[PDB]
Amino acid sequence: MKTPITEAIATADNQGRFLSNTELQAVNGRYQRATASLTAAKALTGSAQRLITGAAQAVYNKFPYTTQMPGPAYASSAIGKAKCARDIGYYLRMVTYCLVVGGTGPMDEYLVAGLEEINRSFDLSPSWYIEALQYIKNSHGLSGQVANEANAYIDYAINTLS
Amino acid sequence: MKTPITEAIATADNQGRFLSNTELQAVNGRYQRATASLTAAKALTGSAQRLITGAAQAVYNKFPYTTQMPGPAYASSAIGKAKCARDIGYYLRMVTYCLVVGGTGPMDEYLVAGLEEINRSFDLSPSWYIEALQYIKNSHGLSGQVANEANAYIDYAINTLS
Amino acid sequence: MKTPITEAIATADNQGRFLSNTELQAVNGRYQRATASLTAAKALTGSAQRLITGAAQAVYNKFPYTTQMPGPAYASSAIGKAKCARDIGYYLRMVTYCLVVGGTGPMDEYLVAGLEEINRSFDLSPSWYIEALQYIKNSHGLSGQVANEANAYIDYAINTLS
Amino acid sequence: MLDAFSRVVVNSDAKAAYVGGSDLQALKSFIADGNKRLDAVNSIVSNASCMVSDAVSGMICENPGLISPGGNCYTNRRMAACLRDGEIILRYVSYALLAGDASVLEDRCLNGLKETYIALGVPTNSSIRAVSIMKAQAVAFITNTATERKMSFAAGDCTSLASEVASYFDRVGAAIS
Amino acid sequence: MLDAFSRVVVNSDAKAAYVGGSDLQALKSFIADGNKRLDAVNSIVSNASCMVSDAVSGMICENPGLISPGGNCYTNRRMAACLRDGEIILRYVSYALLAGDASVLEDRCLNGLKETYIALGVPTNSSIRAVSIMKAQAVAFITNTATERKMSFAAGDCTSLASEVASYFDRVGAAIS
Amino acid sequence: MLDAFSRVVVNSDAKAAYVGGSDLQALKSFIADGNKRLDAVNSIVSNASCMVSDAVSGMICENPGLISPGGNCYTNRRMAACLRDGEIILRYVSYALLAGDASVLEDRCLNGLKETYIALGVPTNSSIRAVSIMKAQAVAFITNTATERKMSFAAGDCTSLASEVASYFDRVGAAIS
Amino acid sequence: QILKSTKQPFLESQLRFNQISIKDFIKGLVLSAPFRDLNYNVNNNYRFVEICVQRVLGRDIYNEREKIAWSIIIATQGLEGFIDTLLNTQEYLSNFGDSIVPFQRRRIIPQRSKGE
Amino acid sequence: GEEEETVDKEAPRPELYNKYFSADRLHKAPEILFEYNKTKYDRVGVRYTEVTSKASERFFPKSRMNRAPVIEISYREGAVSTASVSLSMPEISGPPALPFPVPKGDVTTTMVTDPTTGRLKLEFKVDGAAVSAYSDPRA
Amino acid sequence: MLDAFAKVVAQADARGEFLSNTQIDALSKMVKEGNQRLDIVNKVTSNASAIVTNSARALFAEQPQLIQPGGNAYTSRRMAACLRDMEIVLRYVSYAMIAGDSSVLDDRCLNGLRETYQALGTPGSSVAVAIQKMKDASVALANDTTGTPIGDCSSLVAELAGYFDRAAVSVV
Ligand SMILES: C=CC1=C(C)[C@@H](Cc2[nH]c(/C=C3N=C(/C=C4\NC(=O)[C@H](C)[C@H]4CC)C(C)=C\3CCC(=O)O)c(CCC(=O)O)c2C)NC1=O
Ligand SMILES: C=CC1=C(C)[C@@H](Cc2[nH]c(/C=C3N=C(/C=C4\NC(=O)[C@H](C)[C@H]4CC)C(C)=C\3CCC(=O)O)c(CCC(=O)O)c2C)NC1=O
Ligand SMILES: C=CC1=C(C)[C@@H](Cc2[nH]c(/C=C3N=C(/C=C4\NC(=O)[C@H](C)[C@H]4CC)C(C)=C\3CCC(=O)O)c(CCC(=O)O)c2C)NC1=O
Ligand SMILES: C=CC1=C(C)[C@@H](Cc2[nH]c(/C=C3N=C(/C=C4\NC(=O)[C@H](C)[C@H]4CC)C(C)=C\3CCC(=O)O)c(CCC(=O)O)c2C)NC1=O
Ligand SMILES: C=CC1=C(C)[C@@H](Cc2[nH]c(/C=C3N=C(/C=C4\NC(=O)[C@H](C)[C@H]4CC)C(C)=C\3CCC(=O)O)c(CCC(=O)O)c2C)NC1=O
Ligand SMILES: C=CC1=C(C)[C@@H](Cc2[nH]c(/C=C3N=C(/C=C4\NC(=O)[C@H](C)[C@H]4CC)C(C)=C\3CCC(=O)O)c(CCC(=O)O)c2C)NC1=O
Ligand SMILES: C=CC1=C(C)[C@@H](Cc2[nH]c(/C=C3N=C(/C=C4\NC(=O)[C@H](C)[C@H]4CC)C(C)=C\3CCC(=O)O)c(CCC(=O)O)c2C)NC1=O
Ligand SMILES: C=CC1=C(C)[C@@H](Cc2[nH]c(/C=C3N=C(/C=C4\NC(=O)[C@H](C)[C@H]4CC)C(C)=C\3CCC(=O)O)c(CCC(=O)O)c2C)NC1=O
Ligand SMILES: C=CC1=C(C)[C@@H](Cc2[nH]c(/C=C3N=C(/C=C4\NC(=O)[C@H](C)[C@H]4CC)C(C)=C\3CCC(=O)O)c(CCC(=O)O)c2C)NC1=O
Ligand SMILES: C=CC1=C(C)[C@@H](Cc2[nH]c(/C=C3N=C(/C=C4\NC(=O)[C@H](C)[C@H]4CC)C(C)=C\3CCC(=O)O)c(CCC(=O)O)c2C)NC1=O
Ligand SMILES: CCC1=C(C)/C(=C/C2=NC(=C\c3[nH]c(/C=C4\NC(=O)[C@H](C)[C@H]4CC)c(C)c3CCC(=O)O)/C(CCC(=O)O)=C2C)NC1=O
Ligand SMILES: CCC1=C(C)/C(=C/C2=NC(=C\c3[nH]c(/C=C4\NC(=O)[C@H](C)[C@H]4CC)c(C)c3CCC(=O)O)/C(CCC(=O)O)=C2C)NC1=O
Ligand SMILES: CCC1=C(C)/C(=C/C2=NC(=C\c3[nH]c(/C=C4\NC(=O)[C@H](C)[C@H]4CC)c(C)c3CCC(=O)O)/C(CCC(=O)O)=C2C)NC1=O
Ligand SMILES: CCC1=C(C)/C(=C/C2=NC(=C\c3[nH]c(/C=C4\NC(=O)[C@H](C)[C@H]4CC)c(C)c3CCC(=O)O)/C(CCC(=O)O)=C2C)NC1=O
Repeated sequence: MKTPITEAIATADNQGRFLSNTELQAVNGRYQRATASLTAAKALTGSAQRLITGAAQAVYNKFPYTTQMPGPAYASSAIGKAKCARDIGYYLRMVTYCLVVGGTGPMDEYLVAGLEEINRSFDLSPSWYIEALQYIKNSHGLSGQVANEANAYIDYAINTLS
Repeated sequence: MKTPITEAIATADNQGRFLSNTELQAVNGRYQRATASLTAAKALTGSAQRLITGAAQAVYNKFPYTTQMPGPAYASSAIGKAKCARDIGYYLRMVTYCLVVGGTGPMDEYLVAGLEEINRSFDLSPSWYIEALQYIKNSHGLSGQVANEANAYIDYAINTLS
Repeated sequence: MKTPITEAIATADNQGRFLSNTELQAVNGRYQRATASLTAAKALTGSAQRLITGAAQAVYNKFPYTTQMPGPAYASSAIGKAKCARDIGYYLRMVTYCLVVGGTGPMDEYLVAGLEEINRSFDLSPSWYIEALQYIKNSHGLSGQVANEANAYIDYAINTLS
Repeated sequence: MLDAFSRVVVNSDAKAAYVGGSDLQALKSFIADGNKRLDAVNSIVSNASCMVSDAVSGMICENPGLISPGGNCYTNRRMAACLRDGEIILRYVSYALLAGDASVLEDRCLNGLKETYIALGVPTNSSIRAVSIMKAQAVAFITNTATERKMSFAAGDCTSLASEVASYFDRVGAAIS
Repeated sequence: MLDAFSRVVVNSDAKAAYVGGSDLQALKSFIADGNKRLDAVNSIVSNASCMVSDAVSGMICENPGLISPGGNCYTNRRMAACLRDGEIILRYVSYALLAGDASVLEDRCLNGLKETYIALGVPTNSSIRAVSIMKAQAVAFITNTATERKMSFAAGDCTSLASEVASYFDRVGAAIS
Repeated sequence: MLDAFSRVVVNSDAKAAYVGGSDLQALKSFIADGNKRLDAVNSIVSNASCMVSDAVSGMICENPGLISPGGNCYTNRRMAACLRDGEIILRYVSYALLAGDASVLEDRCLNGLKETYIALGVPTNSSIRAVSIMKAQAVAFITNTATERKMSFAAGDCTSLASEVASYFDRVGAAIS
Repeated sequence: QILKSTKQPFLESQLRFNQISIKDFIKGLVLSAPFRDLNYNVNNNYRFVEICVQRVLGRDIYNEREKIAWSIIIATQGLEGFIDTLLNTQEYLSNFGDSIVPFQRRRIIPQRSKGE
Repeated sequence: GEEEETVDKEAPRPELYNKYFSADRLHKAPEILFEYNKTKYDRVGVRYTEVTSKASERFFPKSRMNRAPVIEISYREGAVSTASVSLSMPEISGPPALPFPVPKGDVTTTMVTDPTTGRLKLEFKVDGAAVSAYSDPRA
Repeated sequence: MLDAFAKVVAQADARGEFLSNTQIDALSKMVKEGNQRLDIVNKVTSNASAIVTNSARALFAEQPQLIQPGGNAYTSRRMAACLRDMEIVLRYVSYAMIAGDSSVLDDRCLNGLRETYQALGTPGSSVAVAIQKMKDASVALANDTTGTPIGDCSSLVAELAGYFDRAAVSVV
């Protein structure tokens, strides 16, 4: 995963050099912004079941065909609505994994790479998940730079789908 | 010349990427070691005049043969000493240049790149040159973290010749 | 552009080979099915305005939200419906180009390469075009081996959207 | 428009100011021998950096105990602080030359400097030797009788202004005695 | 945000915090004559370094036994502590000018101030003499009636805020009376 | 050749619109600031003999290997040409700023001088050290902070304009690069 | 790994403008950031040499000492110093050159049908 | 040896001030900041930092510390219509530092000029500086 | 690459001397605005696919001759390569926002960009009018008062315009 630590290590064995002070400052700036990051990952984990079931309902209010179309790709079954709710469980879990390590490493490894090939093979529209993520982005209730860190990894998940 | 800003850019470009929050934190730590490195190379120019030949006399009183040997590659006569107000002033110049950029930039390409070819084919052995800036690392007159950041790129230049 | 003729040239050019009896049956078998494929291209050309507008309405009957939802990616306006009829006319034109050359050359070059960059950017769903092409597949009204050639290059386009 | 000059020197911060062509005629008319005086401040501050580098090294050249370990020109911040104390008095004596008085020299620079130097351990008779070179160096630049440099000037004498800085440099030496 | 002014102080912690342009007029509508009052602080804190130096040296040059060996303004650690001591009572009276009440000045600075000075042997008759020069400076700077530095202001009267700071300096002198 | 007034026309041509009030707001403020630019370029062309004096006698003291017998400015035709090669390239940027567009600089000289110069044998790093010695020579003159000659302008701040002649001369040096 | 995220759309355009060669295009793919985190972080230096000789040179490894003899190039001067000393070998130039995408040379015996 | 005085603390300080002034709340005062420039972005701010002082500031306080009025004069010969005087007092630093004692080796060191610091390498008057006088091929 | 600190190193290395004291207090002014630089690059790259597709959509509206058949941006290969180059300028402008100078934008992206376009035949006047949509969609994006506290950042938004007009005059 690409953290700010593991990219400072990565430029060192690029050249095969030792760890100088052109990489200690990269880890130093990570430790500054990790105190406004783990206060964000704590609050998203604590209100996770409020955010997930509120974001499934924001998709179903905007796209009411998905609750009533027959077929396997839609959440009109009992098992269609469970697969929808664990998908927004997966999109919130990779945001709090990315806030902990301080970079887009876990959602590059687990969400982003290979996403187009499974949304095309299983007929999942990528505008569903932007509406599930736009509900989270202005109703987590955070305030300040703790809000400014959650609105950079939710917005990174949107720009992959957008 | 590898500024810590410029490898946040160059390790956002070889992957073909916008500047994410990973590389935004590494330039924040460059803005955190900014003021504690900028008092170093400012005031090292303010005490630069003693440090050139006050370190040169810390070589000839270590090595009496360097004034006594018959050869072109020493400071024996009056023409070798005029190179010795130049060839160790280049070591004093680039240690100020590294504290401007907050990394090991300018001496990585101007000084250390292709240096054993200059050393072996002039017989300019660095047993003088390590002790040429070993007077600088303890008689600079600096305290605090301004001392440790000014001493950070001096002993990178020590270990590249040692 | 891969044709049967510009593929057997390429395997002849790989081996430095004059066009043997191996490559003179790959180009002969194109001539024994250029009869049936050029009547299918002539029939789909004449019934274009029946098949384009009929498939544009069969999309809107299956997916009624596309005529209702606001915003520029949908068929809820006059110019939104005109760009949807342009798109099925772009799709049906490349089916007839493949029946001329005898293979999937012109829809590889002009249609398929770079298509997923558009459908993610402009928020267009790939299942809007399966329903448009599954209309054209079983409403062109052809029969026999004339239908076998038109039904080969229609579901090549379904498999590059799926 | 010396009130515009005095408001620059009273605000106790860094602030740039400059004079156009109309107010320079108000400067040349209010201050007597302004064609002479503005030459005399320009002959010093063109070579003010060599004047502070020669004189305190001439103070080293006669008193070599200051660069001893334990001396007051050791520990190169403190050596540069003697160079920083070299350069303030040259800018202050040039404005004392320009205003025609020492009333800006006494309050902003000379008030309590003797008590400052005996509280900081500064050898004040060594600085008397350093400032007596400055009285010789300013006279040879005002009269243009420097041995190594000669600047172009208009013809005539400047011996009133050459004697006026000797009145101003003796006020510094009386203040630190 | 007046509480968030106080929340710089009351959490005992070194931060930096500001008030923007839209957030200014909420305080400016609330605090009466806030265009006068923000001028009243800015007349003081632009000369906050010069206000302590004329205050302490007038205490020295009127009471000359304080700089004696044995006096309480000898031994330059003790001199620098007294210059530090005049700064903290200047910033606390400047923050009392901003907040409009002395109730943050009374507990943070003046509480326990009386017997902590005879704990160290501070001559408090000189300290009341020291703060009275700052009482004369702050009525000169706010009314723009300083004898050497005038500043540019909007035209008007400021005699209420001249009397308020002169009330607030008297709470300092009564705390060490 | 393009004009800035012509620049909004081809902006409005492939767009196939008319001229609206929206992009018109840049050009009407360009009219009233036209005299300020007209107060700039008259002093660029009237001190041009000094700017081609210090173009070539300044770059030759920091690499004197061209006046050496065998160098690339040794003979008195190449001595004459280097005086001549620099006085055309500041004549072209005096044309380029009145239009505002750099394309008149590009099509006339900056398309292909680099391909000639390695067949004419001259080094490009010597050229950009002689390009940039006219760069700071230019930007003193537009602001009136030049030392030995101070000229007549009005009072203001043309640092938006002073970046523009610095926005030309790097692309002068990058063309040879 | 020919996914949408693992494509190199700026390296693809410089091939089509004939700015870089095939030999500079293979060098951009080993130094690509998908090739690091998927094929270089999950094996050691003695297995990664078995990848960069099977795929780049198109031959098998000779014996196990060649994996020992090559793996110090990656640990001293890096992966970017490892590919250009592998693309300047005579085995790369004498049958691929500056214009051929490499391939597995002589996988099968011509009378047979099984091979390697 | 440049700062061999990094901690030295001979203040007596018996602990009889702790019941009236705490250790964390010691010599700390609210400093008020002003970005007052008659502009839309004019901010007022307060911050609460440690207060330090030095013993020199009876007569040379921190605003007037090392601020001396410099004079820059542009004057060509007979060019009084474009000649000008300027006046400012910045935080003025001195020249670069004095060198080694030096016996007579190569050349002490120097520095001069406006753009950059230059610096050469003159032994005692003569300024050798890389001409390579040892030029002896062996034919 | 070079940033602003790498300027005066190489602007004094050929000059020879050390860093003079009158320059670096302007450079320690730049670290006061270091926190108002990094929000602002975070304002651009969070919306980095909503400035591209909202301005290519407003490009083909006013110029229908590019998406018409036989146009330059007609096919799906050449539509994807039109949205590719519209995002490439959005990277290298925001690279020049974080650094302090132009010299990575016009050395890696603008050095021959119009002469790339004269060889391919794309209308080089029309890429400038898509960039000037992206200039107005980003300068007006970087003046919001949500997410940051308020204060005058009027000095730093002229630098964001000044590289967007540098790509507007590079391509014609
Ligand atoms: C704007 C800036 C400004 C200045 C710098 C001065 C410069 C200055 N001084 C004089 C004119 C003069 N300048 C001098 C001064 C000197 N002559 C010497 O031999 C001494 C070395 C030196 C004194 C230090 C004298 C003696 C005269 C003639 C008498 C006089 O006009 O005062 C002239 C006129 C020259 C002429 O008649 O052609 C000028 C331009 N005046 C200014 O307005
Ligand atoms: C090692 C021991 C050592 C010294 C004792 C002094 C030597 C020295 N030089 C000058 C004297 C001077 N020094 C200068 C200064 C300068 N001249 C110039 O042309 C430059 C612009 C500038 C820096 C070199 C001037 C102008 C004089 C007066 C004229 C002269 O005697 O040269 C004086 C004062 C006159 C006197 O009383 O003798 C002394 C003591 N310098 C030393 O290094
Ligand atoms: C040696 C003995 C010695 C003294 C007797 C005092 C001198 C002194 N000055 C002031 C008085 C003052 N002091 C200042 C302060 C300043 N004025 C400025 O222009 C600067 C900005 C700032 C630092 C100098 C101001 C503004 C006044 C009030 C104006 C005035 O009456 O002088 C006062 C109080 C008024 C009074 O006289 O009652 C005294 C006692 N200082 C000494 O050192
Ligand atoms: C951001 C920081 C900030 C400030 C520093 C103040 C500054 C300030 N004060 C006033 C305006 C004023 N300021 C004063 C104050 C004074 N006038 C005097 O004659 C005395 C010398 C001095 C007393 C201390 C007075 C009397 C007015 C006019 C009445 C008023 O508006 O309060 C005005 C409006 C001026 C105008 O537009 O006409 C401003 C901007 N306001 C701010 O928002
Ligand atoms: C190497 C040998 C050598 C020279 C030939 C001179 C030439 C010279 N002049 C200037 C520097 C300058 N040169 C000029 C030009 C002029 N000033 C005027 O007012 C006149 C009208 C005009 C014709 C002489 C200007 C305006 C400056 C900037 C300094 C200033 O005046 O502010 C510079 C510094 C520019 C740089 O390198 O970055 C140099 C090298 N000085 C030298 O060291
Ligand atoms: C648009 C403007 C413009 C020009 C620059 C010239 C371009 C140009 N320059 C030179 C020619 C030259 N130009 C230079 C000048 C220089 N070489 C150096 O080493 C220095 C870096 C630099 C001085 C600053 C020299 C020295 C010659 C050589 C003349 C010769 O070879 O005889 C020639 C050859 C002339 C001939 O063969 O007759 C031409 C066409 N023409 C133009 O219309
Ligand atoms: C016949 C020849 C001819 C000219 C020389 C110009 C003359 C000229 N200059 C300006 C006017 C001006 N010129 C400047 C320019 C500057 N001021 C500075 O402080 C900088 C040093 C410099 C460049 C940045 C400024 C600031 C103004 C005033 C603003 C304005 O009205 O334009 C004006 C308008 C006001 C006036 O009438 O004076 C005119 C006509 N036009 C002409 O037709
Ligand atoms: C929170 C608010 C706050 C303050 C108000 C000051 C109060 C204060 N002052 C001093 C300490 C001191 N204060 C003075 C000041 C003076 N003595 C004189 O003779 C003059 C009259 C006057 C200066 C003008 C001196 C000289 C000392 C040091 C005494 C010593 O160390 O011997 C101490 C030291 C004891 C300790 O640290 O516990 C404290 C708390 N400091 C604070 O933290
Ligand atoms: C506005 C008034 C004003 C001045 C007059 C100068 C003077 C000055 N110099 C120093 C400070 C100093 N001044 C010197 C200077 C010297 N010591 C020597 O042995 C030489 C004789 C002489 C140089 C030629 C030294 C060595 C220090 C260092 C002491 C220190 O840093 O603590 C200090 C600080 C002392 C303190 O903190 O209290 C001041 C105010 N600066 C000013 O702001
Ligand atoms: C890793 C990413 C990263 C960032 C992007 C910045 C984000 C950031 N900005 C501010 C803080 C601020 N940020 C702004 C900025 C703005 N206000 C505006 O009107 C403009 C739209 C915008 C500039 C682009 C202002 C005005 C402040 C408060 C003033 C100040 O910084 O002191 C703060 C609080 C700390 C501080 O005050 O400096 C932080 C963390 N820092 C980071 O670590
Ligand atoms: C952690 C990274 C990760 C992602 C992103 C992921 C997506 C993912 N979503 C899937 C299915 C699905 N996703 C949905 C979701 C929805 N349908 C709706 O109607 C709603 C509008 C919407 C969201 C609420 C449905 C109904 C299926 C089942 C479709 C099928 O099986 O054909 C499947 C098929 C297998 C399955 O889970 O049954 C994958 C692989 N899997 C992953 O491991
Ligand atoms: C990239 C920066 C840089 C490096 C690393 C460098 C090394 C270097 N040192 C040199 C010479 C020299 N350097 C010295 C200095 C010394 N020799 C001693 O024995 C003394 C102990 C010591 C004095 C402190 C001397 C005496 C020569 C002359 C040798 C000769 O020319 O024969 C030379 C020959 C050219 C010259 O005369 O300068 C080079 C290239 N030069 C550079 O520009
Ligand atoms: C020949 C290969 C080729 C393809 C496939 C192609 C697709 C293509 N379809 C587009 C738009 C569009 N396509 C649609 C089509 C639809 N939306 C609906 O609601 C309907 C369900 C559906 C029609 C079946 C709409 C509404 C737009 C406009 C999107 C916008 O303006 O933002 C656009 C954006 C430009 C435009 O036409 O205005 C492209 C490039 N272009 C090509 O060159
Ligand atoms: C490293 C950064 C980088 C730059 C600067 C770059 C420019 C660049 N643009 C290109 C093509 C192109 N660029 C465009 C774009 C446009 N034409 C129009 O008419 C519109 C106005 C505009 C889109 C909005 C088009 C249509 C092509 C042709 C694609 C092809 O012929 O395959 C090509 C030919 C290769 C290709 O992409 O197909 C290059 C090299 N490529 C890069 O990789």
